[PDB]
Amino acid sequence: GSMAKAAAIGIDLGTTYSCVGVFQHGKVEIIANDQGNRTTPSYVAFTDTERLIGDAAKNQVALNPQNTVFDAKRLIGRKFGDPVVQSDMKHWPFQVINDGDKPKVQVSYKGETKAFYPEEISSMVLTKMKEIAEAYLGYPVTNAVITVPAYFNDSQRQATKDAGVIAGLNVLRIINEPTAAAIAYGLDRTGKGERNVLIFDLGGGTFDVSILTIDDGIFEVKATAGDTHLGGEDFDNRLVNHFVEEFKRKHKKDISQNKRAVRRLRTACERAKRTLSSSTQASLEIDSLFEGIDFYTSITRARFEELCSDLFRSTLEPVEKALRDAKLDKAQIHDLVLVGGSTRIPKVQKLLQDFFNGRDLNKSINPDEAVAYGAAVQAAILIKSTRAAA
Ligand SMILES: Nc1ncnc2c1nc(Br)n2[C@@H]1O[C@H](CO)[C@@H](O)[C@H]1O
Ligand SMILES: [Mg+2]
Repeated sequence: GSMAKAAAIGIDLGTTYSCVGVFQHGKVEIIANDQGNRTTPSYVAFTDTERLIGDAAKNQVALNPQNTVFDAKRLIGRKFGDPVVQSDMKHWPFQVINDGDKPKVQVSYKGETKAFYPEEISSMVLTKMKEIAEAYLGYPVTNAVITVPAYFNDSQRQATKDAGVIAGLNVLRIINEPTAAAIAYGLDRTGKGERNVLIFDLGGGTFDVSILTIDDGIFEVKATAGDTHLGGEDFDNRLVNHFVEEFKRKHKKDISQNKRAVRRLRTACERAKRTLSSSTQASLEIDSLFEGIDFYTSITRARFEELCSDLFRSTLEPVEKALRDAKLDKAQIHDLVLVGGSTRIPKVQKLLQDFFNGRDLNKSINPDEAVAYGAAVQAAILIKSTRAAA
């Protein structure tokens, strides 16, 4: 009579990393890609012979900086003249050009100079997320829910839909990232009455705080606040500056002018930073870092916490601003939800918990996966077509 329907997917299309999930058998499965990664870099690289997307693109970025595109989400639905775009362009090694006051990324690809709209680069990331899901399900996927930041305007939301259509996806709905994180915890399924939820999202490059009110499963965004210049990369920069100084003291050598040595140092720092989230100390072991000198050292969690102390404390300023804008007191918040890999930092958790007088934080769903988790829950609800009984 009626053939079984393919599962719909939930995609968190992130600035730095993207994540895909599917709700099946009453639960969400976050789908690992072919390299065993549960998140995929939102990177696209172009060469004379190939277009590489995800881990393959991010792994060759060092020697191909001009033709490896990342951060397309910072350009999507914006005008070339927009002050945000103009400032961001100084930090990017790839070219951003002006086509009718719309930004386009220009690269060398398959023997030619090619320019792409931000939605086209995002469609390439969505194509990879769709293939990751089809590799797991074993059949073609058509339907998806895609998430966006709560502050995205109409043009930014329509360009995200356009990226989905280019990728061959039927976009069921564009939903806000803080709403998707709330849905992941079933915070819209608690019945009658108003609930105030604070979502604390600390990413690779930006920090966002959102206050939502939920009444009978209906979501209302009450306040948004954040810091565009606060993220995981700033903590990596503090460790980099620390070890450059340490090398200078120990071997009387300044490494800061050899890009490879700085890159190898930064790569090792980011991994030590992750180790320090579950360990009280971490080893740093780099062979022939500079002038054939082996750099074998360590860092305690206490020293790392001291190095980033001002940055961690500054996450509380947008929390207080969001609470003032929502016209609420901290005691009136019912649920605290953590989003982003940088929220695994014990000191970040301790500061926020202390601010809310020892309250529990919802962190049981991996914070780098919560948004895709909620998007997958919503995607399964949106494709239901039940006919009422008599
Ligand atoms: N366990 C973790 N402890 C500390 N930081 C982490 C962890 N896992 C992830 Br993922 N990160 C950081 O989150 C950001 C995501 O773009 C990057 O800066 C990652 O370094
Ligand atoms: Mg995110």
